[PDB]
Amino acid sequence: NSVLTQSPSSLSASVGDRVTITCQASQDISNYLNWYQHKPGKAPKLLIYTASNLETGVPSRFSGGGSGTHFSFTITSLQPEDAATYFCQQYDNLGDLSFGGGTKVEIKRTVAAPSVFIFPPSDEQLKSGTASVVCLLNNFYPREAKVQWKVDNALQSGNSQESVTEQDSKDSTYSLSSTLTLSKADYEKHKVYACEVTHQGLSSPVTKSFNRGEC
Amino acid sequence: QVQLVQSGGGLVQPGGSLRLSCAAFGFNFSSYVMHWVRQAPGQGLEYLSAISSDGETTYHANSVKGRFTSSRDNSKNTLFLQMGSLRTEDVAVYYCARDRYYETSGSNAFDVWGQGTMVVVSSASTKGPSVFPLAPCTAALGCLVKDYFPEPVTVSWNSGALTSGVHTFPAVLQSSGLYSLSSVVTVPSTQTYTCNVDHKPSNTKVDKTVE
Amino acid sequence: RKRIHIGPGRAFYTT
Ligand SMILES: *[C@@H]1O[C@H](CO)[C@@H](O[C@@H]2O[C@H](CO)[C@@H](O[C@@H]3O[C@H](CO)[C@@H](O)[C@H](O)[C@@H]3O)[C@H](O)[C@H]2NC(C)=O)[C@H](O)[C@H]1NC(C)=O
Ligand SMILES: [Cl-]
Ligand SMILES: [Cl-]
Ligand SMILES: [Cl-]
Ligand SMILES: [Cl-]
Ligand SMILES: [Zn+2]
Ligand SMILES: [Zn+2]
Ligand SMILES: [Zn+2]
Ligand SMILES: [Zn+2]
Repeated sequence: NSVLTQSPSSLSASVGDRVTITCQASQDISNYLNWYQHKPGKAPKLLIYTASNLETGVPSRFSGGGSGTHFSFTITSLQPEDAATYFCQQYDNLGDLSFGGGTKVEIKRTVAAPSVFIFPPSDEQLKSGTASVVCLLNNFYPREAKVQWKVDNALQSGNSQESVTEQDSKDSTYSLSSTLTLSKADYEKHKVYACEVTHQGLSSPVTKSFNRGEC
Repeated sequence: QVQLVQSGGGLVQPGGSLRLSCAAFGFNFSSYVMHWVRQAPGQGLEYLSAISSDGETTYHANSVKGRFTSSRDNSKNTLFLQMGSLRTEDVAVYYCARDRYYETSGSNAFDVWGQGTMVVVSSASTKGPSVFPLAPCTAALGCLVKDYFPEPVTVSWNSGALTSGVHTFPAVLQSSGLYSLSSVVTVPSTQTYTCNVDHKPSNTKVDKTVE
Repeated sequence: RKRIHIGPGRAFYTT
């Protein structure tokens, strides 16, 4: 019966900047609130216990305060390493124990243009009936980018899927994959296969392409 | 160091049973209270259970009370979660955690967590992944992990020897109902590159050398 | 209206 409201849900700030997450409780919970860090695939990590106290091995960069219904968590002087999800936990008791919705923290970076790569479908895959063409956008910022598929200079609609990595711990960039999915009979019908990339870090659109059965 | 590794995740039929195990390394397991937490996709963490250090006293949240049972074997340094009569709402990454008590303030936190284990509830059948090489004509190469069910799929390069440059993408749910992801690496140019794919729900371990 | 302890401190639930 203790709901916790965490704000903001998203957050983007530069390195060296100070930033503060807020958590609010529906009941007086004294100081029994803890703050956790979570990076994708990794184990969650305890930073601050009981409102204000640092756990050992946690840098001074992290900070906490408040009591009762209102609580705050501050990261002073943000680092590329801090690209994570931060969530709070109310621990007044095991019966009421609950968690905040979390805050996704992005590190704001200077605009970086992607390296573009294209991959033909393997011989192994073609022999099974399907053909997948993969486009890769390497280490770029920000997340927003436009990728389109052209087969003999014809736009492809609804037959591809994109995927984005989480933010990089070191250079704060993203990487994206686009995948055009064709049947073998459709794939062998046309010759030229192209991936055209648009991004705010590119003054000109980038096209990576190949001819069918030439490399 | 102080560590928790989780096992037993996979695919279960609606109403079926599954046992989760949480192994403790680097610390004195028997001294600590242990917890179970879970997180549904697109949702917040949800607290499930507590178990005493001697292991004879448990708490279970209302959402799982007469359904899941926490137990522990201290001589094996293992925490258990017996799950029965499962629903769609039980689809989550499951986390075990170590309790800490701070005497100076009379308070508690979860100071050590596991990396999590995923449980999928569905009446669909298990399917192993097909792994395909991704080759070019700074250079980039990779693996296409296509048509598996359910999640997750873990990918490494050269048995862990190659990490910098690697980008393993989140899976996409295809219109077929099966999952698919790619793993790539960017290496400028005897020295081969082998991706290692692990899909535990189907006990499938595929290695693929790219050339 | 009793507190049942799993462990030390806040590791309890009320019944
Ligand atoms: C890690 O911690 C566990 C549990 O806290 C340790 O086991 C406990 O060890 C203490 C101190 O050695 C035991 O107390 C002793 O009891 C015996 C009689 O059994 C008595 O002769 C001694 O004078 C002493 O008071 C305690 O009984 C024992 N608890 C349990 C669970 O049996 C353990 O030593 C630690 N593990 C290791 C090997 O690091
Ligand atoms: Cl007890
Ligand atoms: Cl259901
Ligand atoms: Cl239901
Ligand atoms: Cl890179
Ligand atoms: Zn307030
Ligand atoms: Zn006891
Ligand atoms: Zn349901
Ligand atoms: Zn890269």
